[PDB]
Amino acid sequence: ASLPHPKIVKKHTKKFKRHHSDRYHRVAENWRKQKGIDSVVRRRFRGNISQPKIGYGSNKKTKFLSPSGHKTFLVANVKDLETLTMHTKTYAAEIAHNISAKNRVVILARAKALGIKVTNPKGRLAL
Amino acid sequence: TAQQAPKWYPSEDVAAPKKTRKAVRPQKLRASLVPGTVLILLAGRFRGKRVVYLKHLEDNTLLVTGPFKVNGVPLRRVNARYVIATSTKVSVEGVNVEKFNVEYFAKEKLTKKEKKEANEIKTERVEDQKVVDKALLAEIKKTPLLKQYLSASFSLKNGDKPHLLKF
Amino acid sequence: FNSSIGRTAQGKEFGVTKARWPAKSVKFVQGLLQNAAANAEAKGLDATKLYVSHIQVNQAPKQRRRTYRAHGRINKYESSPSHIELVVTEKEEAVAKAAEKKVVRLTSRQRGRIAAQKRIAA
Amino acid sequence: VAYGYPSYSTIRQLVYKRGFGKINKQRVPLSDNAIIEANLGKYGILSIDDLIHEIITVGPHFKQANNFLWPFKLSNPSGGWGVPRKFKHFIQGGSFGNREEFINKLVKSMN
Amino acid sequence: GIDHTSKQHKRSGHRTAPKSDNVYLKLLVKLYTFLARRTDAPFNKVVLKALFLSKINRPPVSVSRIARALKQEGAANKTVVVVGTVTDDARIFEFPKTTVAALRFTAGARAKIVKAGGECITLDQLAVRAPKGQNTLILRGPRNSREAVRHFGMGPHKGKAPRILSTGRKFERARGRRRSKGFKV
RNA sequence: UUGGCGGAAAGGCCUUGGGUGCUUGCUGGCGAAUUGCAAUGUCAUUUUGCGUGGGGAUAAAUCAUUUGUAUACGACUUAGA
RNA sequence: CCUAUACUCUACCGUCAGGGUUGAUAUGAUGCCCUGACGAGUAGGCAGGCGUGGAGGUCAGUGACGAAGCCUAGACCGUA
RNA sequence: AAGUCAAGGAUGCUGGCAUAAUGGUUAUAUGCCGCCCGUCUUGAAACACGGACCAAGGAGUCUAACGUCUAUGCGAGUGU
RNA sequence: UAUUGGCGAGAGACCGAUAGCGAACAAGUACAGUGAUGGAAAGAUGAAAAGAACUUUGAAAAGAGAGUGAAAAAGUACGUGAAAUUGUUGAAAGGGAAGGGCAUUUGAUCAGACAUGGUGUUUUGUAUUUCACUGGCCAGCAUCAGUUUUGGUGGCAGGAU
Ligand SMILES: [Mg+2]
Ligand SMILES: [Mg+2]
Ligand SMILES: [Mg+2]
Ligand SMILES: [Mg+2]
Ligand SMILES: [Mg+2]
Ligand SMILES: [Mg+2]
Ligand SMILES: [Mg+2]
Ligand SMILES: [Mg+2]
Ligand SMILES: [Mg+2]
Ligand SMILES: [Mg+2]
Ligand SMILES: [Mg+2]
Ligand SMILES: [Mg+2]
Ligand SMILES: [Mg+2]
Ligand SMILES: [Mg+2]
Ligand SMILES: [Mg+2]
Ligand SMILES: [Mg+2]
Ligand SMILES: [Mg+2]
Ligand SMILES: [Mg+2]
Ligand SMILES: [Mg+2]
Ligand SMILES: [Mg+2]
Ligand SMILES: [Mg+2]
Ligand SMILES: [Mg+2]
Ligand SMILES: [Mg+2]
Ligand SMILES: [Mg+2]
Ligand SMILES: [Mg+2]
Ligand SMILES: [Mg+2]
Ligand SMILES: [Mg+2]
Ligand SMILES: [Mg+2]
Ligand SMILES: [Mg+2]
Ligand SMILES: [Mg+2]
Ligand SMILES: [Mg+2]
Ligand SMILES: [Mg+2]
Repeated sequence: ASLPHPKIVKKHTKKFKRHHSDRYHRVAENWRKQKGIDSVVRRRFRGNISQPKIGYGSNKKTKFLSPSGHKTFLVANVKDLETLTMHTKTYAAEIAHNISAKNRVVILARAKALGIKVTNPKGRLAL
Repeated sequence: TAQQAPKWYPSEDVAAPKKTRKAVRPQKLRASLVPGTVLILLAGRFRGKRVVYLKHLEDNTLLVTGPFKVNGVPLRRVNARYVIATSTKVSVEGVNVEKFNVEYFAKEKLTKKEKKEANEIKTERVEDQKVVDKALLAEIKKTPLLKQYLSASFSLKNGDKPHLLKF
Repeated sequence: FNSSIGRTAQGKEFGVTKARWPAKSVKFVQGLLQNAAANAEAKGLDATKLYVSHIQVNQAPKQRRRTYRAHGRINKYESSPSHIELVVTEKEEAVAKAAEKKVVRLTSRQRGRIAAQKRIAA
Repeated sequence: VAYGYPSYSTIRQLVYKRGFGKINKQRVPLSDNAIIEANLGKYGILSIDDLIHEIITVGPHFKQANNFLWPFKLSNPSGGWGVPRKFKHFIQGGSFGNREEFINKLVKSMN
Repeated sequence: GIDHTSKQHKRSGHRTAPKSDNVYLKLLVKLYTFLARRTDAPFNKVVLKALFLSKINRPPVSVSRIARALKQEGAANKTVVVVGTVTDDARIFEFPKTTVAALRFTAGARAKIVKAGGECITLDQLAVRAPKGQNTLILRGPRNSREAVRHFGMGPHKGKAPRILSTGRKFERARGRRRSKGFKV
């Protein structure tokens, strides 16, 4: 049901991790640039980790798109849901994490009435 | 609200493609594929079998037969890219092959619900095969050993270099 | 936890060279074993099919004292106590059978090959 | 540099395959005589072969034609440089200097 | 690689899209960039670049300066254009009947101009009266009359106003300023 | 199945006799299709387990005790129906 | 004959420069679009953004039908 | 001539599957590469110094007086 | 007019238990020093103790049950309960380190799209419907475009024609 789009290609699907996040526990794997003077990562020696740069930027025609082909949009209620009434082929609803189940059923009912795609239609449901 | 809004939404009307400029000229077959040539089937269910070539069909396929009495290859269509044109030539004047075309070979496509859990032939197709092969075998009987040649399969032996082999 | 302990012959039973006789630990563990057997016979268990299925030890909070060292220094002298727990279970029979249905996906060529073999054989 | 005396054939192949003009400081592919008669129509030059003529027969407006021509971005030669080691003189078995008429083969390989 | 003969990716150094966030100035520059794009007149481009200018590059233009500019021959009936503000001047006593287009007018300047029979014009009314600058006369105020340019290029034998807070005797009028105390600059 | 030969890591080579199957040495008859225009289109051998039904045989070692030709402890050397 | 992050061609990302585009209907003129070139980087400078505590406004926002927090070789977006 | 075209960027026909099959993630294996970070230094993997590990805290701030620049208000005045 | 003391008040774009006064608690306390002096750490069960009666193993502590409670994944070592580090279970690898990057195999694990409007009523609930297709992944062939590589062959021109 998505809009036609080019083939989504990611120039670097692997996550950029901070140097020595595997070595030390205090060093998290969120990316920080090595500002050291002897750093092989900063000097870009062969066989070391790659650094994020603008050449890895995604195509603007396929940026922010899910593999389904839409852009996700966080919703908390049906009034936020109804903004996507005319844009079902470009946007996909995403029910926020702090929505109760008795409201999630209402959002899901309105979304299946309006033809809007929900990308988490399994939150807090019972069976 | 959780997310605010986009200030402008992308329009949903899909654009039209440009008027392309790719005409479809007919296929130019290679010089060794003349009607009546013995080909060697390189792939498929009947791989390694020698079959006579009859007619260049519409969708760039070659209409062949075994004959079916000889090696069990029925009237069939193959791809010209997956055969080897052996220089052994038989003359196929005397057959009315103009009956067959792409709609003669129809699969009668299967629905998705019909899944083969565990597990027929056209009388027209078997009689057409019987019509063509009885005219083909009269020409096959002229030169010696051609029937046995078509019945035997082709295979590469130890020391056979296909870049030096002549067919 | 066996570095620089002595060698012995009684490890030959276990293919090891280092073994000991921790009497205090054996006392505590066999007391807990007696308690678990009592709980099992109170539950009404078979008491002859009982094998110790789970047993784990982890570290309790330390109990600290002081040591007096040369040149007027203080060091720690701490016991490392234990939380011990164990579960003895009845030895049951064979577990189960009848694995999954193993749904098969075959191409048209594979189906034709199977049909051709079924025709060519009896 | 390696330089020499170009022939009409290699000049024509250069201008036809890699032909780029400088049009308000932009590198514009030629691909049509309208561009050339718009930018060099003052001094009689109308077409790409007229430009080639002004180039090879060194005319009064060779400076304007050659400055309109963007510098040709050639590739490495397709059959190699012919020598094991480039940076000697062409006389000494290298590649630089004046390979007076052998520049045509090198440019046709590099083009 | 390239042997670069210039600095790569350098900005033009010229201000576009003024640093102010005044929405009326944004409407004015929208109108005049349309006019500069299509009216093929240099006046629109001139006032478009002048709309970008900062405050020190937009000095006020006095009505005495306007009268002096109108006293040129053949300019008695032109439309004065001041990209900026117009301040008045009590140093004049008579004022002609001209029309003045400007961003701002001080109260005294507007009163003087409308008392002399003329009129004060905004730049959009100027645009609908003269889209290509018909019979216009652009005026610029003096830029090098600020107090900051006195101290620009300070050095020996420049005569260039040392940066000082207190003035008078004994505030830098000594050794380095007269020959009786050492040397003279 | 008879008779040999082979010890370098032989574990294989040769041979007698009969049985049984095939033979494209030659001439015939029938069959193949639909895997749909290709999809390795699956054919090998390596180990283990579990069943049947047919043979075959019904032990030691260690700990503990002991010895002192041995020994830091292990180990080693001995003994004990 | 082999192959460098070098040269050629193409795509994509960003930057810079030059341009086009207020016409009606529908949104965003800092918007959209076209063209060309360029992209190493310590000290350092500048710009655009991400995140945290609190304050004004707004979403008549979420929430005991479970907020915040914490765990999760489960998923998605972004070069980050 | 109608029109056609390889003329300012790929269309046509056909098959299989429609599922973890392609793909993503993760662990392992294999080929090649990969010295430990931060720092002072002409020069650090250094037989130069700090660092056993982990949580939390942790370092260009505020003020008086000013320079340039920018924005705003008024303007021979301005500053309640 | 001043007022970091005292008494009494009202407030805050302040801090929120390693912060804020040293001190949110029996804090200038415990404690150290001959002494002058120095000087901490330490908040939170639950709405309500309803703080586990009673049975059984144990010498006992306690455990196992039972029970209270909305919840003992709240048991006076008590809100939430991270990391370092540790135990058990499961999975994987391991010939003088381990860890990492590019690429893929193998194993494990996982998201997405597969309806679509549609001639059509072969229809039941008589207007729901009866529906053949739809669109996604992986490929093959033909004719082209751009870039490039490797061949075969033809016609010419020059030299001491
Ligand atoms: Mg880490
Ligand atoms: Mg360095
Ligand atoms: Mg040791
Ligand atoms: Mg010792
Ligand atoms: Mg002592
Ligand atoms: Mg002492
Ligand atoms: Mg080559
Ligand atoms: Mg070389
Ligand atoms: Mg470059
Ligand atoms: Mg621009
Ligand atoms: Mg704060
Ligand atoms: Mg929650
Ligand atoms: Mg984890
Ligand atoms: Mg996978
Ligand atoms: Mg895969
Ligand atoms: Mg994998
Ligand atoms: Mg790994
Ligand atoms: Mg190496
Ligand atoms: Mg030194
Ligand atoms: Mg050294
Ligand atoms: Mg030092
Ligand atoms: Mg140290
Ligand atoms: Mg911190
Ligand atoms: Mg405190
Ligand atoms: Mg304190
Ligand atoms: Mg609870
Ligand atoms: Mg709790
Ligand atoms: Mg707790
Ligand atoms: Mg842990
Ligand atoms: Mg081509
Ligand atoms: Mg070619
Ligand atoms: Mg000749």
